[PDB]
Amino acid sequence: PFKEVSPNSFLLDDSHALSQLLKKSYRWYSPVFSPRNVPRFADVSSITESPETLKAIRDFLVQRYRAMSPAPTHILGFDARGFLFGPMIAVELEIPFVLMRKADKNAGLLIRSEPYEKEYKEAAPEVMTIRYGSIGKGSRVVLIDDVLATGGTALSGLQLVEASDAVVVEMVSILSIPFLKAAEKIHSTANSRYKDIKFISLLSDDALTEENCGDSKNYTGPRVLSCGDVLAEHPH
Amino acid sequence: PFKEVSPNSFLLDDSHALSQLLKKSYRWYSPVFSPRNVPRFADVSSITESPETLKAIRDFLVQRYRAMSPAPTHILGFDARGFLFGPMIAVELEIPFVLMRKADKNAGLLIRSEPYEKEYKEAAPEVMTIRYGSIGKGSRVVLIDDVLATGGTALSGLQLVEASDAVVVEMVSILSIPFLKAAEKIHSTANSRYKDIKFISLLSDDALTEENCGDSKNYTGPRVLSCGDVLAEHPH
Ligand SMILES: Nc1ncnc2c1ncn2[C@@H]1O[C@H](COP(=O)(O)O)[C@@H](O)[C@H]1O
Ligand SMILES: Nc1ncnc2c1ncn2[C@@H]1O[C@H](COP(=O)(O)O)[C@@H](O)[C@H]1O
Ligand SMILES: [Mg+2]
Ligand SMILES: [Mg+2]
Repeated sequence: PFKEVSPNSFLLDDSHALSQLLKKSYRWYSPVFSPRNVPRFADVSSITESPETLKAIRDFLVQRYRAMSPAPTHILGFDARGFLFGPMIAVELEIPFVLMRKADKNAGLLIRSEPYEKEYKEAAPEVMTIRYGSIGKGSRVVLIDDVLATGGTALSGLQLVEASDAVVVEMVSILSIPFLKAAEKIHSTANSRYKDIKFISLLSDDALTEENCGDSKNYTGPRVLSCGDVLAEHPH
Repeated sequence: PFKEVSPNSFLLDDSHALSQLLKKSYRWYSPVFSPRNVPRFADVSSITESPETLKAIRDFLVQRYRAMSPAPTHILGFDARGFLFGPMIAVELEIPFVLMRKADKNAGLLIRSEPYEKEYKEAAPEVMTIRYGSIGKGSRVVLIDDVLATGGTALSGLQLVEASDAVVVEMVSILSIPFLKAAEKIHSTANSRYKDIKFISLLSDDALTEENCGDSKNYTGPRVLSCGDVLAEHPH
């Protein structure tokens, strides 16, 4: 079950089969082996390429929401890694899966989020959107993405569900980076207006060790190879 | 069943329940109501927000590959709309779901595609990637995305599977735009080297009429509204 690690922020107990499987399957990469500049980039492919792990996530979340009452009415996944988990849950629960994307990616009349100023060190916040009317008054929305880091995207989700006159069931993430204090910051910002927002995570990045490092050991070549160069490595 | 509309290009017969449902659920948008400059932008949300339609797609493709022999070993979905359909099929078939994305989005050692020169009128081609070793020698990969238009992305998929010493089972798309002749062009380019590549589509855009137009009738406001402006339209 989920244990409260901090106010309205829950983590699956590490004895659960799902937590074990995620700990076993997850692979992280350092800067020279990833597309982002963070110490450890958690690769979502290490999860989607794992049939046993993907099904365990689907089974668990589907059982969670089917047992939930009042039951959720919508699943809102974040572009693009949230798209990998949302649909398989929504197809089982038989409720709509809504897409949160930048305006230049979404169709129809849209509603845009209002991110906070970037607190130095750059890292400009993303303005996200959902189609106007995709989520109606009285809807109970489950927000989903792969990794909860600073919480900037989660906040965009909250604002959009709020603006739609709907309520957030909870923000769910496969992995959370508790060091960046997303739940805490979101829970106290703007005079605790989002204090009631529940955050659930299936695994903490603190559970990831060097054993989860996907970096190529003793490698000195480039990170990216063309098709032609790879084709030359084998008979064809 | 699938009917051959042209060499190695199949379309689901329009009497099938799935084809009917897609025809009923699909919504398209003109430029002032979409993020792209094409006459009719097929909104994938009109499908994902439709529980009945999403499940029908999942059921059909899952039954197709379970009855297939030799059975597929991998599903390669295109960033980001291919991510919406691939995982729910892969979780059922119990095979890995690999991600095709730009290098600045993928982790690990990557293999990049080699797109052709843009044939005037601009529209610069995208260099796509998959992690080196995500698909091995002897793999049988199903490529998937929502809309098959010019085929530039599909070709990136073919090149990557080819470079990995694996074979393409088929390129599957929810919707195809037969006017842009993707299957034809891919089938004859480079001395018909991709002539054997099968293309399957669940619906042709020719089946979409004005009844599928999602444009707001007699609307004159902006396409995008902020959260604050929408919040002001209702008591809170
Ligand atoms: N260490 C990380 N590994 C993988 N993805 C990350 C990492 N840190 C941030 N991201 C992601 O970037 C998105 C934005 O994070 P956030 O700062 O919580 O808005 C998240 O959904 C994750 O996909
Ligand atoms: N009319 C359209 N509606 C929606 N998406 C489109 C349309 N035309 C092209 N696209 C997309 O842009 C991607 C690239 O198309 P392609 O030209 O086939 O490489 C496709 O996967 C579709 O998602
Ligand atoms: Mg995100
Ligand atoms: Mg694409």
